[PDB]
Amino acid sequence: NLDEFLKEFENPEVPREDQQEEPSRLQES
Amino acid sequence: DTGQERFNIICDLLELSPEETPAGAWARATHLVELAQVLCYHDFTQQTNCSALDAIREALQLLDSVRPEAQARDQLLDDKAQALLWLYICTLEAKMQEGIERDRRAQFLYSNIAFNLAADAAQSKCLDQALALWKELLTKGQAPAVRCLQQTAASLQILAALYQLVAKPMQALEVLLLLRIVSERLKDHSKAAGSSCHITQLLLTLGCPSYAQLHLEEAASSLKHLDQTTDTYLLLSLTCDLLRSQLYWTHQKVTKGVSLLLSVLRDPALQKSSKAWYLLRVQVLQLVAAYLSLPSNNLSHSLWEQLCAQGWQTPEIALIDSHKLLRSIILLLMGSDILSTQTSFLDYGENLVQKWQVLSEVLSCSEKLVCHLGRLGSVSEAKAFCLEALKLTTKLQIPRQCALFLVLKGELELARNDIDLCQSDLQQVLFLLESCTIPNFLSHSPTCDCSLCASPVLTAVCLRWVLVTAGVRLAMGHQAQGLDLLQVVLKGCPEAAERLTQALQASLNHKTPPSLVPSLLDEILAQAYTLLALEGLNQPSNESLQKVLQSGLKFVAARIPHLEPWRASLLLIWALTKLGTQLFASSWGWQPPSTLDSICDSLSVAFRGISHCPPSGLYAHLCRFLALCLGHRDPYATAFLVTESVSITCRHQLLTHLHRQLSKQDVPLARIQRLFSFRALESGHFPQPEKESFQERLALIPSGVTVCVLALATLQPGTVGNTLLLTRLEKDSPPVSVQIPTGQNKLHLRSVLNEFDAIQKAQKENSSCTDKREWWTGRLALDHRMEVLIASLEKSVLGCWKGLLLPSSEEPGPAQEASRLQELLQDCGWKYPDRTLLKIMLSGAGALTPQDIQALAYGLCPTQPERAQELLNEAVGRLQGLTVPSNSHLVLVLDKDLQKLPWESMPSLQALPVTRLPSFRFLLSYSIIKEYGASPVLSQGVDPRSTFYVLNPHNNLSSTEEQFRANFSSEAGWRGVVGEVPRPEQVQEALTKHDLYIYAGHGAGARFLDGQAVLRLSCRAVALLFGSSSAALAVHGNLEGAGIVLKYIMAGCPLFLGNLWDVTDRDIDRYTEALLQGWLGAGPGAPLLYYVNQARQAPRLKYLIGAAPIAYGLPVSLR
Ligand SMILES: [Zn+2]
Repeated sequence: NLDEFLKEFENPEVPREDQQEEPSRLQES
Repeated sequence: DTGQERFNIICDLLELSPEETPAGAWARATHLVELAQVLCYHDFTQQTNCSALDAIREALQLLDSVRPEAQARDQLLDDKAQALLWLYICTLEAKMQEGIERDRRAQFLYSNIAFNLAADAAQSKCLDQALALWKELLTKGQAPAVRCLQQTAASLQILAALYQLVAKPMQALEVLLLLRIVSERLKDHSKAAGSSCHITQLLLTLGCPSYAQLHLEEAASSLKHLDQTTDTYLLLSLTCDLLRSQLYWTHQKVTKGVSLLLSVLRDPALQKSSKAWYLLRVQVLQLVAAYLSLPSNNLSHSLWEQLCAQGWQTPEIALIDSHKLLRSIILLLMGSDILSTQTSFLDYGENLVQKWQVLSEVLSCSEKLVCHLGRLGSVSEAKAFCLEALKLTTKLQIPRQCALFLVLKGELELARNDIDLCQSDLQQVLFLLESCTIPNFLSHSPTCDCSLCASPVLTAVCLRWVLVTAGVRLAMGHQAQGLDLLQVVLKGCPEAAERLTQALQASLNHKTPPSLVPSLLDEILAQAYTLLALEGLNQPSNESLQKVLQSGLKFVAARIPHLEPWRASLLLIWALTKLGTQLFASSWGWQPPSTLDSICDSLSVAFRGISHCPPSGLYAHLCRFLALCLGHRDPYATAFLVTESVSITCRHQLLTHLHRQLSKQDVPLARIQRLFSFRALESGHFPQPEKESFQERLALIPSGVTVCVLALATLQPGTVGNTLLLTRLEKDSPPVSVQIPTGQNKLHLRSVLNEFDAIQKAQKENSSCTDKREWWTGRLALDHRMEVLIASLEKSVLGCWKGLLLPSSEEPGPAQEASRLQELLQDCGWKYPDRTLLKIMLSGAGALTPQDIQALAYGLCPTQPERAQELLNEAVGRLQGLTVPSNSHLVLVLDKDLQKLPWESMPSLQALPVTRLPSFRFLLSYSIIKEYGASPVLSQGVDPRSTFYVLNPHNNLSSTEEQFRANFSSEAGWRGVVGEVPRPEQVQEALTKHDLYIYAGHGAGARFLDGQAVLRLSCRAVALLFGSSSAALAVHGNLEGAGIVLKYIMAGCPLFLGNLWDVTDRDIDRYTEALLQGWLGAGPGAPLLYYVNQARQAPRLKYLIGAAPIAYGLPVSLR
């Protein structure tokens, strides 16, 4: 059903998904 | 430096002696071991033409070719012991250098077993033989005949440090005892005190405090025979007092112990710049956390404020404060290669021992941090620390520590509900365990000498492995096996404690057995008991599982406050057990159209037990269950409890972040600390710490804003419940809180939350369809289902309580009935006649519907069926089309599972401005920052010339760039990047310098800007992040949400617009274009929420890519 109407629809889209502290310097003794 | 000197002088003796005579070979062997000592930490090969291992091997061969004179036996013993010791040191240094080179090549976790695992049986024997020789030297009455006993003492120190690194504390105890013997025979009173303190420290870390006290005074006695002015005296006395404080913390003498700790901290000696003190600070910072883990009942209030005043708010901060100091000391001593793959050792005796000591302390601190952080709910941070520790252990090639840091990671992976990785980690360990000695370490005799069974560390590793294995069994659905594994853990822990007790007595040679058993394995038993009780909850048929509850209760209560969070878990289990109409309905004022008294007291006790440092899940379950058992009996208490059950890990992270902020030493910072502190309140009964602290916080809402909480009340810890709690908190408004049980209706609260996941899976499946006919059919079949769902929430779940969400009518019109419909409703059957439920609904009286009125009447009025409805219906009908509503922004708060349902499109909340904040303390900290001239966006507005965009970071989406190229470029005063992945400097600048951040791409850009960089800056720009699941807090198991939004809000982000589920290109592009033109064309002073509510109608599928954008924060606008 609506197969002939779905022909006029646009091509499918694509998804928006990838689908893939510093130690301080202590003062010397 | 002493390199070239010793090099040349040792060579002098190398050429100065012959070798044929028995004395000559001996002398050459000694000269060769001194040469190995230099070649082991200095590069002179080109000038020596020898390698450390070759030199030491020749020395060993010569030494085993020597026969003594029956009077120089001791000196040969010492020389052989030192030769073996330096063979081990040089082999370990070669291992470390080649591991550093390996990391240089590769820049994993498969080398955990790749360790040759064949030298670990000879390298350990080297140290074992060294210890045997040194013992044979120093366990006899006659004075040792060694030439130099100072070097023997130093070498024993290095042996103790190395044995602590390799995770063999038992033998380190013997090494330190021989050190004490050498110290007494050499009449050095400083080394005896130092040795005695390490013997105590090691003993308390294991868990036997009686012998620890014996050794502390043994140290205190030695403290008197030395001068009272030198740095040594100050440091040793301070250490003795700190150990006394820790002992009183262990011996239920907290009151005086805290005074000793305050004296220790206040003494300026623990500030002077010295490596010995830098180490001392670590011990005090650990002891501050042992006190900070205590409840508010085992102390006074004044001592608690005194301890918190200097710093260290939550225990987690103190331990991170320690791991930082430890890493800094490592950088000072052993360069930086051992920590990162991106300085000379300078061996002068003290440095050698301190190196191994600091490595061991780093590993132990990481272990404690992982355990505690994973307990609270911060699993990600625990995994980070675990990975760092695993890398460090892999570099050193020590199998036991890798095993502990592998079972910890497995436990965390189980917490995140990732069965495969957890199983792999548990299997990597069975390999290491097999090398060290289906699980084969089981079925061992209760008493044996197995390496996995004679070492406490390995026994703990095995027990934790079995515990996590039982957990992974239970998660997979294969029960029985998991329950048996947990029984094995519960049986094995006490016998392991018994073996450790016997071992300690064997090592220390005390007559009387330990008065107090070790408490190192108590946490394992408590966790096992928790798991058994939780499993018994879902299988009420069994009685053994039922009695377990009592056994765990006595186990946790018998040691207070050693195991408080486990006591709280078992108390919540006990209360939910006694729970199973609902007794809750008799505590609120409405129902859908004693035992409880004791339950509430037990929950109150548990609340006190964990309020200061609460685990997230446990607190949320408790707070809401206490709200269920209380209801309108004490409306303030119910509101407090409900608002204390959402976003707890968020608050932990914010307190830690605030400590970092203050460390990088202002008034707003201090008041925010007071707001988020889990203990900033006066002491007293239940109200003073709970209802009052609550009211103190509740008197702070900004006037004109409604704060609702939608917490899904649970039914059993772990699963989504079928009761929902709602609290409308407002200024000058008493808390109005009710229940909306959906488990008695047609669309249960789990049906909606499972249909959401079904639609998500359908979308993920359709995402890879080529046929336009098939793809478009799926999209148009999912949009209808999402449209059905958004109205289910309004039709079935909220029911007759959307008025409590819609701005309540503060007009003087509700008053006519706020007492009229009580004098008859109470007479017709009302149990708890509340008075606010009749004023929170009058707004939009015309919008009130007769079927809404029917439920509002039946619930408010039980018993007599005629008046029950008739009166409420005629009264509300008489009050129809009364007035018009004002403007009052709304900040709905939702729980971990109710955050993903679209609650914004609900056909009652469409016109009104609606956002979503993590909690309530956030809402008030917003006002604190808003009053101290901070968060400039909420002060002036969003400048329309201060926006930064990141479009198409990777060349994948041609349609996007094609649409938004000139529009995003021509915009006046904007800057951004298109095509190329922005550099880190640029993106940090955007969120910090500008005011708006439009992201068009994949995800939220967690590739070019992670939450870590965002937390390390302050956010001055509203985040409009338009990518799939850009504002979705992924519920990876029972854990709370996680995402970039929960780290923009902590940076001070005013608002945060991100999609909740995945989106395609064209529809989200239409949404973005609509919102931008609507908001940036409206003009000065234009609410963002209003134009979002308008841009929702731009996408073609107006419910699957139109209802996705949600907002996090406080209202934003232009100037
Ligand atoms: Zn065994």
